[PDB]
Amino acid sequence: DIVLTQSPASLAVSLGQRATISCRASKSVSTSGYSYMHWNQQKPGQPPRLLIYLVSNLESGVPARFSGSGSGTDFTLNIAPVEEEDAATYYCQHIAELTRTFGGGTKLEIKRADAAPTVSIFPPSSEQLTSGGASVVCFLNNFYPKDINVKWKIDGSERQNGVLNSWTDQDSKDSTYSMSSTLTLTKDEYERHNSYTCEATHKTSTSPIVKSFNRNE
Amino acid sequence: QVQLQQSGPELVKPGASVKMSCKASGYTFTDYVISWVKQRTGQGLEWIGEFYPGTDSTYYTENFKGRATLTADKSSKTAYMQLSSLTSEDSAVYFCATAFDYWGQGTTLTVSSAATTPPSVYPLAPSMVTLGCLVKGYFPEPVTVTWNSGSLSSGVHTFPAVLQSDLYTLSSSVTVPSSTWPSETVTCNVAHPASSTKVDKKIVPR
Amino acid sequence: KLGLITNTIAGVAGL
Repeated sequence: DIVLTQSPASLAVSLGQRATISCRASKSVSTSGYSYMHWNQQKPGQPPRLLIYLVSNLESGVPARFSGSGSGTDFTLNIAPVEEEDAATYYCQHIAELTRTFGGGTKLEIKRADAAPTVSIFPPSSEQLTSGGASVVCFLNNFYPKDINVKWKIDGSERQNGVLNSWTDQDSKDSTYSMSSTLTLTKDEYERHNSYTCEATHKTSTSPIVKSFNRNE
Repeated sequence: QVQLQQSGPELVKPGASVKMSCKASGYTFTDYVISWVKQRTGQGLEWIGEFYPGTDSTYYTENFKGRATLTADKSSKTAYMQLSSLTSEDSAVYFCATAFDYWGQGTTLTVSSAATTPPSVYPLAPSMVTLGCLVKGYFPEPVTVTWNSGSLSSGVHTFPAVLQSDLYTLSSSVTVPSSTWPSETVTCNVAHPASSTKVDKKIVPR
Repeated sequence: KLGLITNTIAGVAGL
């Protein structure tokens, strides 16, 4: 198939700024006639909506704010300037060749000052232990930018088996990001160890934010 | 105006098949190709194929060449997509679109062998203070989590559910002034309408 | 046939 590569994978911008998204074709996307490069706009939970078709054509309803350019294999979506309702994920797509394919998408997000994650760890709840399982929860809240790493340690040594993770989209209030990490074990192997640690490394600090606890205390 | 009414959410088990629907409104059925795009939660968009009601002409991508079956009833201006021999990896949202011009809300398909399972709610007990609670081992989605019945809205953080052995599991955190706790009551409210279950869990110090 | 809306497609995929 023809590969449509779309950059950036994520575009931090400030309300008011202009925004240029890029889409590059694997081969010239001109049919005998027009060029079937299209830009779509999709928000969380909703279907995508058409903004631009045939490279530069504004779909009915979309404001002059949006603009399309490019030719052959190089295309550009231009948002001048950016609004609240513009914040979301943008896709390009080709229809000249076939099969018809889409770009990986671009995440349009708000720019803000960097923020330090608030790490919080929690031992298996009393209620869960008497049930049979044991989950240790590590909360990484309100940090920026979104990129971050999680590292579970048990009694010193690293644990990666049984660690699940879940992230949140950019907060609509303070534009920060957050994630959760749950280390799941059995009651038996859980009460077999003492030191339970999680290290959140972020660009903010060169020293990994470390929250730990002992079952002894 | 163009309008696409897609069948509701579908829950079926592996090895089976589904027939999703897409009812076209606002236009001459035979003017618009019907496109079928797949989007696996959090992932990108994948073109599956298309059914053109004008000549019943169809196209299948390699990955759905055997499984899928695109159809349409010009009588009720509705187009169907049938996917056969389903697997867990077929679990995604399936849009039908009037040739990429307009897209239906889509149909979330959940292929699984799991039976309705009520979640277990556990409290996460410990200048601000951060509390939370784990909602483990439920099926199917979704689940509801509020704090103080919704009174606490600023500072809350509900994380997407993960899938662990058929059963979904999510958590949720809330951060309140350490002065107002445990001085003041803080309780998370959990709801799983599928199993018709509801659980309130007051967060108390260790 | 004939009447076919070609905003984001060129034609049917079936050939």
